[PDB]
Amino acid sequence: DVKQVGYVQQIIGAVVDVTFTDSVPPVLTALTVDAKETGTLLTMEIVQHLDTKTARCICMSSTDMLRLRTPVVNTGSQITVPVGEATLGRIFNVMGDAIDQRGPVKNKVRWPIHRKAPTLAEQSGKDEVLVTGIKVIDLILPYCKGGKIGLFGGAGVGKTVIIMELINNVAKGHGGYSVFAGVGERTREGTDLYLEMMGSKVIDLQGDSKCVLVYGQMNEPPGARARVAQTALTMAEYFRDEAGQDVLLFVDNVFRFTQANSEVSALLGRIPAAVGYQPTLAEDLGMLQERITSTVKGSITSVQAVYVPADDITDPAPATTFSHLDATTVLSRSVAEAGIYPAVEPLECASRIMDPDAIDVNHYNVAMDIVEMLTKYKELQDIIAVLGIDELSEEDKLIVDRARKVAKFMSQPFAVAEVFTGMKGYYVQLEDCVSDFGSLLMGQCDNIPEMAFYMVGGLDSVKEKAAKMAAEAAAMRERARKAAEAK
Amino acid sequence: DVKQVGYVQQIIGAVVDVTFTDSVPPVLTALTVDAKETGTLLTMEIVQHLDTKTARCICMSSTDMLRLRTPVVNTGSQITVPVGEATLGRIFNVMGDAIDQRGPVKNKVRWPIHRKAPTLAEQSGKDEVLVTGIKVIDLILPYCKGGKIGLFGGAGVGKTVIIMELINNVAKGHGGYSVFAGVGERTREGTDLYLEMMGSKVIDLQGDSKCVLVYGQMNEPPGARARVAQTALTMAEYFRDEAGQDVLLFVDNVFRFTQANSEVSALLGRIPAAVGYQPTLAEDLGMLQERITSTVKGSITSVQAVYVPADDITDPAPATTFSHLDATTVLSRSVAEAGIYPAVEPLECASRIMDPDAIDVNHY
Amino acid sequence: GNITGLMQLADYTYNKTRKELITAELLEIIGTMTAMHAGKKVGLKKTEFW
Amino acid sequence: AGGKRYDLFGYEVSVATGPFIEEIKKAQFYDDAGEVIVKMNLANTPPDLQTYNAVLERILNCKSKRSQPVKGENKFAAMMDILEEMDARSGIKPNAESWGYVLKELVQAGDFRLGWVCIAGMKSLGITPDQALVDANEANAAKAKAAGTDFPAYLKKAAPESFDTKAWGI
Amino acid sequence: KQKIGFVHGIDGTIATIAPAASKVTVPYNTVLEIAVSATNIANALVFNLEKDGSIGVILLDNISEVRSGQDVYATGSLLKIPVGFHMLGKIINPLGKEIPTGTKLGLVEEMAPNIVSRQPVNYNLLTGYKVIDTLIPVGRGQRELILGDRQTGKTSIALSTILNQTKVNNEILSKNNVLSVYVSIGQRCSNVARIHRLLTEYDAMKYCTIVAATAADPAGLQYLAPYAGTTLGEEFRNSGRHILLVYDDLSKQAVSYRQISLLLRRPPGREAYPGDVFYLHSRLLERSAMMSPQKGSGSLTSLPIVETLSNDVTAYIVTNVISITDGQIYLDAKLFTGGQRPAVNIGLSVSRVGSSAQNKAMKKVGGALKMLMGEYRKMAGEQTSGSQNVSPVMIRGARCLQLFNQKGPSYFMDAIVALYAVTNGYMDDVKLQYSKFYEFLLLNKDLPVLYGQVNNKYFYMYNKNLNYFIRYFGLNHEILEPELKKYIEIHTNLFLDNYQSRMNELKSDEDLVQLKNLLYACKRTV
Amino acid sequence: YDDLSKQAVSYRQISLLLRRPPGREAYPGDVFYLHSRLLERSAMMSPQKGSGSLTSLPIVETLSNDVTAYIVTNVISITDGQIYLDAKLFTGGQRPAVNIGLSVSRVGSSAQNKAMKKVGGALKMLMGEYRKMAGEQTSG
Ligand SMILES: Nc1ncnc2c1ncn2[C@@H]1O[C@H](COP(=O)(O)OP(=O)(O)OP(=O)(O)O)[C@@H](O)[C@H]1O
Ligand SMILES: Nc1ncnc2c1ncn2[C@@H]1O[C@H](COP(=O)(O)OP(=O)(O)OP(=O)(O)O)[C@@H](O)[C@H]1O
Ligand SMILES: COCCOCCOCCOc1ccc(C(C)(C)CC(C)(C)C)cc1
Ligand SMILES: [Mg+2]
Repeated sequence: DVKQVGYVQQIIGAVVDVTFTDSVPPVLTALTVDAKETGTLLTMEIVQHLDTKTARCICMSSTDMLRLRTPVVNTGSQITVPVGEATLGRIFNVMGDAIDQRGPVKNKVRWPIHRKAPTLAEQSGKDEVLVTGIKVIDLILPYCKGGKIGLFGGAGVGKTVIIMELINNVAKGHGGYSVFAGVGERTREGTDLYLEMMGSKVIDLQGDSKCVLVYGQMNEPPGARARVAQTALTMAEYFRDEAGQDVLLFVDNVFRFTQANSEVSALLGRIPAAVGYQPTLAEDLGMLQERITSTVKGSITSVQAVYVPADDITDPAPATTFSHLDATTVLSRSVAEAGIYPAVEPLECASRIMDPDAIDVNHYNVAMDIVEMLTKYKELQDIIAVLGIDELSEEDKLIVDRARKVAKFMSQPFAVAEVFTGMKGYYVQLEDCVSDFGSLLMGQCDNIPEMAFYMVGGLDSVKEKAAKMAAEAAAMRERARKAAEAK
Repeated sequence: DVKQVGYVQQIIGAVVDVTFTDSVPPVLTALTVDAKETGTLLTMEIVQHLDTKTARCICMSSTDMLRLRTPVVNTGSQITVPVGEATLGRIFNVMGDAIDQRGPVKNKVRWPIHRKAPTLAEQSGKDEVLVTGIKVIDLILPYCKGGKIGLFGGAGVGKTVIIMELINNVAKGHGGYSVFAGVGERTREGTDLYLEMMGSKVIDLQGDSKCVLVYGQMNEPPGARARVAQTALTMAEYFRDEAGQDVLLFVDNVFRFTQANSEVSALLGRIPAAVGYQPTLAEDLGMLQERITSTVKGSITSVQAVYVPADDITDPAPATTFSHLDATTVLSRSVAEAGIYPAVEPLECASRIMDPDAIDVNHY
Repeated sequence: GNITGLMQLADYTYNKTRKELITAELLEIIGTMTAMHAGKKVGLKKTEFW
Repeated sequence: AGGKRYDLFGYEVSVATGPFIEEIKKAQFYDDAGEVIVKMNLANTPPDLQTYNAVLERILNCKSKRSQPVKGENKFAAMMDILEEMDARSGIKPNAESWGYVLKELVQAGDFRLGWVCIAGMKSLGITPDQALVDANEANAAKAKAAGTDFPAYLKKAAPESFDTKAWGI
Repeated sequence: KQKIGFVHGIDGTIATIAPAASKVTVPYNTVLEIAVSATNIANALVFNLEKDGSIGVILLDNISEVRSGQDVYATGSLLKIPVGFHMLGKIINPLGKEIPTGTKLGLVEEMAPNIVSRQPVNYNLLTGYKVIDTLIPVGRGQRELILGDRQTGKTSIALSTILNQTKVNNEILSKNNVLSVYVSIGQRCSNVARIHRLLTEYDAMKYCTIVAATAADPAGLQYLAPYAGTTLGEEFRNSGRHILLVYDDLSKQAVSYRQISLLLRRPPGREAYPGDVFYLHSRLLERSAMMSPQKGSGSLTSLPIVETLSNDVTAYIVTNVISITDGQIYLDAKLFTGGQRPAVNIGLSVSRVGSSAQNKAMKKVGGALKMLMGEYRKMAGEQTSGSQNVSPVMIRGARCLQLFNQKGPSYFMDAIVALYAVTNGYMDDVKLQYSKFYEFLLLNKDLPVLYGQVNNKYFYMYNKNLNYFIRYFGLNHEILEPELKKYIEIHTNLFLDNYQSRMNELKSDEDLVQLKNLLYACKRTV
Repeated sequence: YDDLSKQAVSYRQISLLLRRPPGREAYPGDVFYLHSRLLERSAMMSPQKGSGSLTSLPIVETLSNDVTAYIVTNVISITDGQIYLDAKLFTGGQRPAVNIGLSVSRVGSSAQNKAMKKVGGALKMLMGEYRKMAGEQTSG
């Protein structure tokens, strides 16, 4: 049958208006304009209607060389993207167009990106811990298989490195299809990641692959960043529903999805919120989040990163995003300045699975104490920085000497940051983390110095570091002795 | 040849809108209206066109008793200011009408005010030193010619005796005149400065005077104060180019020039970006400072006082002002209480030219 | 020497939050003024009706 | 050439390189050869070891960097940056012929101290240098010893016992 | 010719066009030409096309000369500028108009390379400073930031980065040359002219060019300049040649974009900026990349500059940029005021990616210095004047920070050995202040050849062509180690016996001043 | 009621899209009438009306332990009591993390039974002294 055709009305940045004479399509319908006029293909989804015979819309690719009276073709459907095993080991754009230059993807069906969330009947919150190998993540804020995870932190705190370390520990040790959505981040990171995966045969092209990559990065206009995570979720939901298989959804990061809608709502004429974000922040974020839910058919263990401008948690976007998460990971910058990486602030962090019913009892009674001690150490930082260590009771400076040990022990080297720290990466098991913190908590190791806990994993490595420190101290004593005798 | 005519169409405070029937005049153009209707002279500077025949313009004098659709004359150009030896030892407002009462002024020409800053070729990348005559300043804070200089000092610290010495030294050492630009200046301090400039023989009314005075006062609207430093800066550029010599351009607290242009921008309907200063802060300031540069033909120095609101340098007006500066001549009431005069604290002060690549090595 | 560092850190946080607050009051006012004018925007509309 | 080379991403490259070696040999200014490599990488034709070795031959036989001269042009650093490009950047490793061109250039340049380093660098990699070159190297070293030109003259000049910003030549 | 319409209104830089009676289409992001006078023609950019044919425009040239009744022509073309090797050695308005002193049209606005065209950086970029190439490596592709408060040493680092490359680019082939571009947003025209005369003094201009947009220039032009310098970089990039790019500075670009967005009553955001200011920098900075062998293996480095305030990285723009860049260099006014120049802070700085490209000669040494300073920053902080110590770490640290105090670019060969001496404890007998004169006495002067000790065979500093052997082999090789150690052992024994004993012997106050003039002169020349 | 801040955020999302004027913190301004219309329906009916009732336990999210925001202040203005949950106490080990000095109830003895009156009348007097002394490190 005929495809409806319309004409442009006005253009403001990525935003466009369209006049469909006979009638208007529904919301979210796609509008293609030929590559003849603009020079390249261009899809434009409708978001709202101004009056009848009219429709305002957002453009995916650039609006350059676009005129006021161009023809606009209606697809008769939403933005459709392919799904299946052909999407494995391939890179895709927001529209499902591939960019890896490998070959034509052998899709069979195409699903839309905009979709209503699952119903309450389908949901199933099952509590199963997720052994990352990371120490603080295991202890304080244990992740939950099938839930959501959040890595909150400013620029230059170590969350993209947390994601690479989680890939190296969990993804390859998963046996389930993964999806990686780059939403307004460095193109360089996506290149390093496609190479790190093409080296480990996870994207083995001539055989079986177990990963998918979507990348609408900062170079793209906000029309793409505002609709990329939807496409990645479509690739994940196909595996969740049809295949009924556990998957992962690594997202880096949703704050640029929020910036995209913020840069859009201004142009659409919507009056903005307090700081300047869109008024539809909670809804636009919820329709993204609530699609990530663990049903009976499958399960989605998402790992989302979030940006915090000016290291400001009162920003409405992260402040809204805390509510949607099962396990928060609040990073800080003052901690990274102290040499610790990962720069976690466990007093701010939280989780849902942290109950005796889900995790074992020792892990819980240990973490509850660990949080408590650091809570006291924070109260004493206001005084020690004023007076000093010597002006405290023996109980207080003990608790300080123990909490400095704990906080230093919370650090560890990752295999990804070997370039930075120059140390081999450790994989701290869950059981040895709790046995170490419980021993450190009951004073089982108090004679050990402070620095032996820095950037290490496992108490055996601590006591070998203490042995090296004592050996070097004695060696400098013999050396100062001989230097004095010869002098 | 004839002169253009327009008619007012709306009045909102000092802001005015003028309709024409032909090609609208340019931007920054002057529009004078006779004194018979309003009762006094009135000038208005065009800023913001609105259609093919409308022109929004800031008023520089009081717009009281201004009727609607009154005749408005186009001078054919922008604001004209006198220049010459007759300028010296005299006081001028923005329009160039003397407020000193000391008879008329026998000027030869009348240059415009918004002269564009020098081209890159007219500049002189060679950074020199101004031999000031003060050993504290010559040594620790070498005032670089063509450069922008900061001065922090309140009362009882000899802030006037410094600039008076600088004028008297530049008058004989480098063979150059000077000029003061009182932007938002307390009207009492204008008298106390002009009477000192008669007591120190800086202005020999019966002889040769060194400095020009330009007083845009607080009692004037901000439409004038935003154009005062451009006036004095034109009086200086004439002595730069034609006479070919060094010049000083002293300035009152630049914070009041920024507050002036900020009120102008707010009146015009423009959103204030930040704490309350205009969005055109760096550009409006730069149009002033970039006219202050050394040249092959001469030089213009700019000493500038600054008021740091609440002692916060992180505020946009100080920090944006600091970005152009080259030296910071701080004054302290402590040393002045120790009998020291000039009351300089050389430690906290600083300069940009402290580099042997520019100056002799042993001085460094 | 430690109290002074804490003091300047507080003077910066105070003087920075004072600026963010002033700017926020401007955003709220201009948002109300821009919303009133945008909704109250009046046009001629010299178009056929019959 | 049954073997096929690939890129880090796994894309295929074309080893059709002969024409570019011909265009390198025709050049008479050794910077045009680097511009041929620039016209080679663009066409998905990364360099073979024959190509870099031809370039070193071209620098050795070429008279200058360009039709006009340039300040401080050295055939040596130009013949050693491309070797660093071979080893570290691209992964290809040079051969005896490669370093042999460098030792030839140091012989023609008259430098001898750098020559002995090229000898020890050759031997440390198992390369057999040609004695016809190292003999002339030692000959130029004996001459420069005889003429006192083993070092520059400005170093043997005695230092100022007194400290002065000017006497030290700063 | 075309005459799409006429200027209805103006608000400073932004303007509004109304259409002609013979209404004709105009595209988006096209350059327009305003018939200011009979011959003078401005240039202006579109930003919105409304329902009634009314058009918004941003003005770029001759804003003071514009009126309402003037005509408006359309090119039907993007915002283009000339570009090529012939453009090198010139200083231009961003719109291609050359400015005086005493064919190939590339697009300003363009999409960045995709993930497949890009590549992890492999080759280094020598800033000439020992602090950077050692601890904070910079590769041809690593878009790295340069923070610091006003008057800190930011504007000089990019210059020194270019001056270091001039000494080399004359020697090496043209393919491995490092061309350069210096975009000056809002900086004074005097500083730009002084920089022009500087770069012409060292003859570095032939492999450079400048894009000028001062504070006197319009704001909409400042918004555009770094896109122009990036276009000039994009051309040499796509042609396989490597290049540098500099922005002085983005913090003054964002103000110019804030002017336009607020003059257009766009809704503001955090700290008065609109909200799309991030996308302003992304379109720019993502064009910096080490292209793939598929596309020529070219390059486009970017060394932005950003002005902090009171050393506060929690500002909006600073973090919007740090969220983009592949690195960070944090300069502090504390150290710049405290004599240390450059004022790098190693804790707050990092090079996320250059370590993959840092030369092995500088890499094995850099790991040692990174360990050393990692220990110094604790051994100096824990005591806080509690109890001094005489230890090799706290000694070598103070001996090394002096070496880091630098004025101009240092050669690679000149850079390594001064650090190699410190890590191996050779430079521990000397005092603090005599470390600089020690260095000048080691690099430009050769005490062994002077004092006749010629036990070494070839390893000497008089040639400077030995760099490209160290660059290939690494000092830790079997053949460069012994000659290096003996050369340094001799130089130390000579310095300690012949010179330093005299320096300790001097007591006349005029002699001490005569000595401090020498030390400050070594501080400058090195 | 779960988070009432979200019931105001939706009201904001609607009014601002409807081209209503914002107010403090981007709200329409009449949100106080929203929460008043909701909460004043909570009441204890007279015996004429069956002596029924309905208690309201609305929950309000807080950011950085402030009670200075607009919504928190408009809600505390209406409600009788408030149960302040301090993260500094939650993270302090004790759960539920109520801070008694900050949390109050404007009903008092008239709510609880005959037995709890005599106890709480002593507990308030106890905590009034313990809060003054518990800041001291136990040395006795
Ligand atoms: N184990 C570690 N050792 C050393 N450094 C580390 C470690 N973990 C993280 N870092 C540091 O984290 C920084 C990288 O930050 P990251 O890439 O996570 O920021 P980002 O998420 O890209 O920021 P944005 O979200 O704004 O893009 C580097 O400075 C790196 O050294
Ligand atoms: N490497 C260096 N060694 C010694 N002094 C230096 C060095 N770099 C800069 N300086 C000094 O810093 C001053 C110039 O500062 P610089 O030009 O870096 O500031 P800037 O970043 O340009 O400031 P703005 O961007 O606001 O103009 C000069 O006095 C110069 O001598
Ligand atoms: C290397 O060349 C450096 C020259 O730099 C010229 C500009 O100098 C900047 C100095 O700026 C300041 C900043 C703060 C201050 C203080 C805090 C002392 C001012 C005060 C007390 C009025 C708030 C004074 C000057
Ligand atoms: Mg990141």
